[PDB]
Amino acid sequence: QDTSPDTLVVTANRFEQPRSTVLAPTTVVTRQDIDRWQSTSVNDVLRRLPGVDITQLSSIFIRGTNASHVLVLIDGVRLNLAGVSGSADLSQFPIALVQRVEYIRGPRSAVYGSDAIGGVVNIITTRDEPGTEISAGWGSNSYQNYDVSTQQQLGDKTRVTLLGDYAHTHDGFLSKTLYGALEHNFTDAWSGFVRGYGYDNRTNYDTRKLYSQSWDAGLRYNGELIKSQLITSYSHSKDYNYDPHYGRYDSSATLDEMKQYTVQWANNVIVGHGSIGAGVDWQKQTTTPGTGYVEDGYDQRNTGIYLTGLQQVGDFTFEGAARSDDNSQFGRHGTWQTSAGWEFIEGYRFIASYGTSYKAPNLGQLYGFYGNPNLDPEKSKQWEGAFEGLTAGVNWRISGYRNDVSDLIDYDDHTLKYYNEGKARIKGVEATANFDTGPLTHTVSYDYVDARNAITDTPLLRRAKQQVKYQLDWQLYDFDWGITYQYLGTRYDKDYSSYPYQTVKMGGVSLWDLAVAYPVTSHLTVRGKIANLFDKDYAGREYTLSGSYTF
Repeated sequence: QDTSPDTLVVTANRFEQPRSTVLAPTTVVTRQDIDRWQSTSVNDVLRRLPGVDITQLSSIFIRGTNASHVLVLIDGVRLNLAGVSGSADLSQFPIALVQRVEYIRGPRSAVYGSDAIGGVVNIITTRDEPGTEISAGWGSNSYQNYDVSTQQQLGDKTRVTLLGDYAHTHDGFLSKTLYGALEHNFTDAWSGFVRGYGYDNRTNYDTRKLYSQSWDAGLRYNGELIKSQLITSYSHSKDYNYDPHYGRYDSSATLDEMKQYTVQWANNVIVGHGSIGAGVDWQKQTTTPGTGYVEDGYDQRNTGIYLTGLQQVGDFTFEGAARSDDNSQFGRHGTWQTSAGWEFIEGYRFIASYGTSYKAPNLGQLYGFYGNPNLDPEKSKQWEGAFEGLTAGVNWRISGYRNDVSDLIDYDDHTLKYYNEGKARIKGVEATANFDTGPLTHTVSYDYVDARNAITDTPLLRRAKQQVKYQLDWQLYDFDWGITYQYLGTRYDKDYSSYPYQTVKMGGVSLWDLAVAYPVTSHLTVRGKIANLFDKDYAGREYTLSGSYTF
């Protein structure tokens, strides 16, 4: 992954800044990473990153809360995950479109609003890579993938990107995506873009057909000091779930049509040794069940306004954000965060962070099959302290955090319902490092996640307490190898066979993957992967084989 302190991210305050000036822990994944890892799903990308505990249908915890506490953006715009299945729908999003992922841990409601409690994951779909690639893959369980994309300059000012992708995984999960983007520089300072994409996913679990489209248009001003962006988005999905013996109209079939509209205006200016920024946005999500008549459905709206600042004063860096949100269902809620870094000697820094964040129950949690119209907003207070250094070629960081959540919402697989866990306290350690030894590059992370009910002190269920992630990359005789190791430690779950239901500890699981790639020609790269090398049943050993031809 991209581990340079100099790499630019946009996800911390919406505008470009070096990762080294973001005081919260950041991970950047590039399309190169994705391509080398040969990931076939967004989960395969996420599973690799600090704090993320994914077991595959998938149970995901990030820093001790379920994935709904991490806000997912596509190109800076909230991905509608307010459907019946909540954040589980992240797995419907096509890997073909992830060109980069910026992942910043820790609260960021003070910039983005509801849901950014554990972190923010921004799946960026655009990349500067002109030309044409044809890709395809085959693998275990009749896996088939075919992909064409091209990115062409249509004059000095205009760039069009087009992509189509067919993916079929066992009839299992079929997923067809199209994507087009227009990027235009009216002048050197003014730019605009229009991007549209969609996918039709068919899943046999009990048949699901999801048709989704998302359109975004934006204007950007990039001045010497002042930067502004105005973005409007619209996303629409129709989601059919039915028994194929009876079809989509059967009385027990469901159709949920969802829409999300966003208008967002963000500004930033370079001032002193840093920047300040502010922005306002309005967002609305709607859902309508079987009928198509919006009177039959529900909607939630939100208007927020936020302030951000970054300043370097001598060896100190101060960073803050504050936001106030007006939610049509939950009213007004403010959040704020601040961090201070002290580079006490060059290359080494201590960082202390504090922030509040919240999550307002969304349409699915309130009115969907699994929900409850009486859910309260979840509110979080987080403290984190970090030590990072560069030592003898080793880029490292370790932090401790604590997250006190009021009215944390967990989901109970047994009752099939969200429920309010009450007050939860998560205490955690994150360590990361990367370093090279000769031809080997090592990317390592460790997490300890101690999530408890703060009142009774009882561990929260289904969370791995430890996560070890190790990636090993090297190139030898033009073969590029990547070994991935993951350990997800011991978890607690309920044994429902006998009443009273006992809490039982589940074992940790180790999984290994081996990937290799060879540039057959300067245009043709051939890739293979063995996932779950040791065939661990705990979803066993799977192979994949693919090629790309760049024009």
